Amino acid sequence: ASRRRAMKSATDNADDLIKALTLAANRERQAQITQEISEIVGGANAL
Amino acid sequence: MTQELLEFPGGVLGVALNLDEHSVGAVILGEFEKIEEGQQVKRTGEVLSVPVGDAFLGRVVNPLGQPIDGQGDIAAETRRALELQAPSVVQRQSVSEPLQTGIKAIDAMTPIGRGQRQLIIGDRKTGKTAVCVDTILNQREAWLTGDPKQQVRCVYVAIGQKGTTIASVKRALEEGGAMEYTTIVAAPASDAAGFKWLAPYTGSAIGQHWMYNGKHVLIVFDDLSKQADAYRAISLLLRRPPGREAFPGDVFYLHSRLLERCAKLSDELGGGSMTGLPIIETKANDISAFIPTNVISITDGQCFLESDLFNQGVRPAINVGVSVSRVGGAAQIKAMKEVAGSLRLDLSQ
Amino acid sequence: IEGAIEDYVSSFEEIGTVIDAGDGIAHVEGLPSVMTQELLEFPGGVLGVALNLDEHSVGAVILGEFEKIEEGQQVKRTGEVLSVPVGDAFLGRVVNPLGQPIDGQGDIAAETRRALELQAPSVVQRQSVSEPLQTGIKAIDAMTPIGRGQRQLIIGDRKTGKTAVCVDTILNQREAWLTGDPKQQVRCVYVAIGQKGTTIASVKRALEEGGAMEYTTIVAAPASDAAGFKWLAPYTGSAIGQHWMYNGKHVLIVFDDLSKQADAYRAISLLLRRPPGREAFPGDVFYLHSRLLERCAKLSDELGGGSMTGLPIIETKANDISAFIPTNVISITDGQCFLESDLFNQGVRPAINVGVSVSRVGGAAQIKAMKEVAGSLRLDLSQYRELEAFAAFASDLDAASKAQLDRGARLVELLKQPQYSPLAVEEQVVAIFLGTQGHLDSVPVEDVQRFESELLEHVKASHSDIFDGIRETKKLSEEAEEKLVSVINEFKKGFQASDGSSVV
Amino acid sequence: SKQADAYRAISLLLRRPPGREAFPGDVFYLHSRLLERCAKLSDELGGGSMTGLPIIETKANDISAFIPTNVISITDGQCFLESDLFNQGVRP
Amino acid sequence: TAGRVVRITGPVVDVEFPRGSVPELFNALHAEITFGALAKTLTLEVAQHLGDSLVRCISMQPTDGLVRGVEVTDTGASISVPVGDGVKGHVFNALGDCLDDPGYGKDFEHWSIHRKPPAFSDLEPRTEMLETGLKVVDLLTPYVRGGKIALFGGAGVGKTVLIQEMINRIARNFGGTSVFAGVGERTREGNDLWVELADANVLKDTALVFGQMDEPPGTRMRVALSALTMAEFFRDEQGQDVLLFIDNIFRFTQAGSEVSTLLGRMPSAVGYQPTLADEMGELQERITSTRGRSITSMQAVYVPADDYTDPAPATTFAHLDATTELSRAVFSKGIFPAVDPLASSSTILDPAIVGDEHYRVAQEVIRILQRYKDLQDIIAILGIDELSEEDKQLVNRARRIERFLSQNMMAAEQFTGQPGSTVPLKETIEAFDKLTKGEFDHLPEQAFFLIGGLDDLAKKAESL
Amino acid sequence: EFFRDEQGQDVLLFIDNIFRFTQAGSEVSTLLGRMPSAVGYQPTLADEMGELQERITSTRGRSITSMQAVYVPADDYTDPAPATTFAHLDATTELSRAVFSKGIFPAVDPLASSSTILD
Amino acid sequence: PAIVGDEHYRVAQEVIRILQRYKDLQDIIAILGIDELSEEDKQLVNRARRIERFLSQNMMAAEQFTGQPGSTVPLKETIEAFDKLTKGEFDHLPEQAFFLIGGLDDLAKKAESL
Repeated sequence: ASRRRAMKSATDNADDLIKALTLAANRERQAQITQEISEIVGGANAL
Repeated sequence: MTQELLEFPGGVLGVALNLDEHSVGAVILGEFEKIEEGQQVKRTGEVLSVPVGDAFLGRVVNPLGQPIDGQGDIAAETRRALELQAPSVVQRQSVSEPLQTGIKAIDAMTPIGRGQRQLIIGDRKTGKTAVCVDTILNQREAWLTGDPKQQVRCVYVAIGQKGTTIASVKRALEEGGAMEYTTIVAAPASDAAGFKWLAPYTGSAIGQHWMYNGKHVLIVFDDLSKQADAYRAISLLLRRPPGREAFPGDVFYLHSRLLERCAKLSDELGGGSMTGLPIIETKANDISAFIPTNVISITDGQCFLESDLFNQGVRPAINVGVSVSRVGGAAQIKAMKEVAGSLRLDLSQ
Repeated sequence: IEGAIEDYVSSFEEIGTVIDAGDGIAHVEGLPSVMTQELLEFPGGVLGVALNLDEHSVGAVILGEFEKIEEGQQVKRTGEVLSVPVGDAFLGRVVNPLGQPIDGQGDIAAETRRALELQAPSVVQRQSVSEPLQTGIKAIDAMTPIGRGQRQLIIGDRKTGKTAVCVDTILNQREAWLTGDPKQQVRCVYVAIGQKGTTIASVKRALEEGGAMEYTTIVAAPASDAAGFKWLAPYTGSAIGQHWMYNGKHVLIVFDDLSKQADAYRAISLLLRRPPGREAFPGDVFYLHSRLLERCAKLSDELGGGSMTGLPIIETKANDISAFIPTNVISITDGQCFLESDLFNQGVRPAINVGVSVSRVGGAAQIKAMKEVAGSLRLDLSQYRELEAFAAFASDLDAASKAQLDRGARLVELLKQPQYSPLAVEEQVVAIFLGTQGHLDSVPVEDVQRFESELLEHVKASHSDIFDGIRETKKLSEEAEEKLVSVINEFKKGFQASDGSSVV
Repeated sequence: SKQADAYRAISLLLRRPPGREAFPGDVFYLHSRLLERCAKLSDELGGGSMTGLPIIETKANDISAFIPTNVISITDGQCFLESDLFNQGVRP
Repeated sequence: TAGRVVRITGPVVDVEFPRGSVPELFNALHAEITFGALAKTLTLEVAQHLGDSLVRCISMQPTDGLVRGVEVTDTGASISVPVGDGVKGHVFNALGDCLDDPGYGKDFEHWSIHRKPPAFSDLEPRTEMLETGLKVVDLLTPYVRGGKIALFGGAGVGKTVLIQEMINRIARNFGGTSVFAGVGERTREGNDLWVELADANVLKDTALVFGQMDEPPGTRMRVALSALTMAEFFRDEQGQDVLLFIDNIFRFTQAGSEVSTLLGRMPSAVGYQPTLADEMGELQERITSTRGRSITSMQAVYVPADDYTDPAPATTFAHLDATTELSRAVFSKGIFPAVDPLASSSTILDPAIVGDEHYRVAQEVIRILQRYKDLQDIIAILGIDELSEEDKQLVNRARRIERFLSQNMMAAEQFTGQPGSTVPLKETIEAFDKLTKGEFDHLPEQAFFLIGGLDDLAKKAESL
Repeated sequence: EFFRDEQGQDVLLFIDNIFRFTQAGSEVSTLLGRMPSAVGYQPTLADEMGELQERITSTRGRSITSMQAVYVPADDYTDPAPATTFAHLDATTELSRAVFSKGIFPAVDPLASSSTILD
Repeated sequence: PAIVGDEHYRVAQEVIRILQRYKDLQDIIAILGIDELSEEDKQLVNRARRIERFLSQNMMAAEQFTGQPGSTVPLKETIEAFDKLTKGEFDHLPEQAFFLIGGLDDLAKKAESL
């Protein structure tokens, strides 16, 4: 019964971790794309 | 000419980098404040050069080779052009003799040999400067022999360092007598992006002049990220379109022609050598970033100093997985090859 | 020769012509005497702002329907720097960002005009924030008090009640406004940037039903109009407000929401082909929001003791309070009230995060009664929240922690309240007294909110001298407190819980 | 993926304006006007048909890059092949 | 003969002069705005020469209401600020106009703001430890008397509480003269500081310069160079030791970005100006303690989006002798002042300058907090109870050391109602030596918050 | 709009799929050579979506209800295309294969679906 | 298998299956520990950790990296050795015996050195 409780707790802590990591990985997708577009367009406007 | 020195009327200089159909695009190598539109420019008739000689031993100099320690003018032996080609594949010889650093975690595990390049890459406040200054200090035991076939001369090239950090390095060398055989090239943080870009090349020219005369030389570049930032600033003011991460397209050719110019010559060229320790400061501890993976690929080995090993008492903080020297046990005395021969692989395991 | 050429060039009722137009920007030839940020007018009744003045043409951003613009139209000077009409006649009106009426209620009897880019009061003209802006939200006036001249950020997710908390704050002021004295008589501005037209209409109805349209003005830049109106809607809001502030009135500004101004200025700047910084915003988005929010201040008596209080709302992309615009505005304002959506869905409403919200003015602006009664509540709720995060998985619990955990649960049930119910400070202090002094310790967690609402109507009908004593003195004296504890005990007997029993 | 990468080369040499991931504006239309020619015809046009099996290559298994996102929206069905299952023995 | 305005684009103004009458770089030009209620005399600074007798200028006031073709007069000198012993007591804007008495300082000696950094021959490195009486700072990041010191962190974590605390630790009792530079902080703090320094009666001994967030980027960058010109006068001419508090020096780089993109120079990484490290260098190197005279400088640095790899934080790290780094994560635990122990640093933390009995304790604390920060990946999933006893012993004192680096500061008294605390260095070293050895391992974690010293730890622990 | 205003009828406007209206706007803004914003969308986006969504509304006792199939790129609700779209809409109906496979027509998931008028 | 013959193809695909299952388990093993796994999974991890090291070799050009001389392993002996490894016939050896070693005669000689 203590294992059940500690394992429910570990599952809910892992679900909050997958959420926080996903909300970080999306912010990094969006920054990577925007940096790539800034770098392309800055070159195209230099010409 | 392309890369001719211009002379502006304040006695300040510049370099002609762009030659357009109707104008010359120049970089000013000094106090730009004194420049006005419509004033005179004289050419110099000289491709970009610096004074050189053994008179530089013990001095602190601007990138143009003039002193800033205040101890009066330098009795320069000749000028040398900053962009002479590296010794070609036929002129070089194998690295075979050690550069003793006196640090166990380097000398046993990832040796440095005369004519190797070894990248001291790491994060802020991890020991990068401390390893290099300790290396320059250890050479005194050889210098006191007075023999040109074993004494090492040193150059320490401070790029973008603050002036009190350079003054701290200077007195930390004087405490160990290393200013008997060290030159400091100082482009402190105040100086315009021309000096901050140029400092590694004038270091390599002062070094090369002793190298081709059969002397052994050690160069420390501290640090090539501030040269790469200064060349980014120069290129963008000149309005060249940037490549990746807003760097100039040819930021690799900035560093390759700096670091390839240090090697061991054949005995047909006096058998001198130059050993390069470039430093790179990696932001957020990632080695897999643009500028560090260039310099990792140009140099012969890494001493990756990691902050989360430094904090846990492993000092000096060499990450033993990533760190390597690709010349390896060819650059060690026989006793050290017998004793330490597998130690990097045993620790990475 | 050259002096005759210069004399001629000086010799040049002036009219220009549009030489280029597109997407909400136009270029004008001529106008050799136009001021930078002069307000232009175009033939369709459309205005523009002369941002860029080149050697041979003027670049104008267009305000309103840029569809009516084409090459070869004439344009003329209005002779005014970028300004809006202003005066008391704006009270009870809905206006577009130019100050033209959009309600269709009639013309505006404007007093004068004011330029938008007039600099904020300097370090020597301001005074210390020292006077309560009562919001009427228990969750805010107990723990994150707002003083007049503060900027308090209402940062939250989408659909958490950010507009509802600000409409509550504007509705609360009616119990002050009925009094004639300009020292008590706060008046308000609500600027809607990028809101749906039905939301601005819903807010207009809610403010009429509560009587707040006596003293509010609404600036409307609904999501259908051009980016230029969305960019101006905050500045014109502050310029309607400042005229009252420098006359010694007290003003409240709600910016709803200041993120959709940043996403308009990103549009205008990228159409002007300026290069972006972080998150594709132009480099000066800090100088967009700070130039806006620094206008909010309390003036010194030498300048006439008025003040302007800012409640900028920010929408956060799934609670990433470390994003660029959130951290730019957290850096400007004097505090924040983070509205955590995880608590909103569990029915905690308003969903105030009591750990992350702060006031950096603090208890300088909170009345001595509230400061005494509520002053412990913040830390008591924060230690309850961690004790609840532990006890969700605790295999055995002690009688001290079990009592503290039950008090915490009844304080969380005490703080919530329904939409459009502002409570006066003389009722807020009694509502927090019930919790903090422990009088709720025998009432079940289902009944607490009905008990607190009913006791406030008991004390409103009979024993009114509790509220009169609190209002007339701003402190809760012992000779009133003994009557309060008596009336609570007399009411505890006559109350009944919806399940369980009667109580002590 | 090499269709798109060849059109991007042509378009950037012609100085046409770059969008996302340096592709020119019309790259959804480049793939769409290609693929939407696959169809089944009615009986009045002889009842013929054409069936398209476009292939694309995905960098490090991502499916949020510009070309994969365009073709996943244009096509009727999507057989994701994955290298992890290829190694584990599940071939194809 | 004089120049004419010919282009205007926000705070950037182009002016055309006669063939031979072109001003030098950094000269101050006047221009008149005469619309109405908005009327004022502008100051422009020369930033570039564009050729054909044309120069590009940066405006120190909002250009709003400036019209093409107005006459501009060249003053033939750079922007100048009043310097002298009579500058102390008063409040100035960037141009050296006094806000407290508008006519004041007109008759004082005027120095140019644009000046070269001190000669390298005149530099010497400082080592003398400054004792602040804060536990985390005195233990792990010992500040240097005559050094350069800084406080990094994202928005809303503690710059202004901690800078007004450091004013109360140092400038309340310091024997020299202080300068304070408000470079683009919020105006309400400028007024709060101007009132507080009069209450504490420190104001007679300090000069304040202000350039708050309402001001256009041309002045919002020149404010730092203005305030620094009053400090380097007190250093060089009077021979006093000086304090130079700067808040917030990220806003100087940001104002440099906002003007650079209107000057039309190409954007660098994340849209900063090129020359960023050269503009930051040309400021920072002037703030140095030349041989025999000292300028203890303390700089707040903003970090946008908590992004500690951003080019503005990343360039300014090179110039600093001690760097306190604040963190969102540590602030979310309720730990005040919210210093990150592992990321923060001081260059004087070595056994030759601080002594072995300090250095051993400071290395033992770091090793413990590091081993905990490595276990955080497991702790987040499985809690404490999975760990081996050699780790679970360590984590149970790591969580106590982490909390015991908190302190109740004198600045926070106006919010918490708790009084402030100072602890001497010897009591700090003796406390963390006992915590790492284990002499407090049996006390509950909740006891350790916001204490101060060991006797207060005992007094608090007895009540729980 | 003609059926709402002139015929005086209630109307139900389906849109399938509102994401491709955002995408096609970004591609026209790129062909017009205008600088692209965050993650590459058109700088007009929050106005250009507004000029369509604000127009779907009731007036004078007659109404245009709308159903809008919305694709989400990478399944993240922070991306400007969904994050602009979900600012406008009042209700979210989600269909589930795990409910359809139980025979429960019309297969609306009762937990994943949501509405903002449920107060 | 039409080109290399089925004996090579079976062994190559079995070695990859094992190393792929191991790379999937590393994230479990780093947190919950090898003691938590199924008996078949724990046996597979002990095979994989040996296979990874037996894919290392003392190259001739690595004389300056390792000091030891270099070695060449025939294709048939390579196949026989990995066939035995995947079927566990070396699971009784210490994990460090396989590292850098070359062929089966060298593997035996290093397992006798330990």
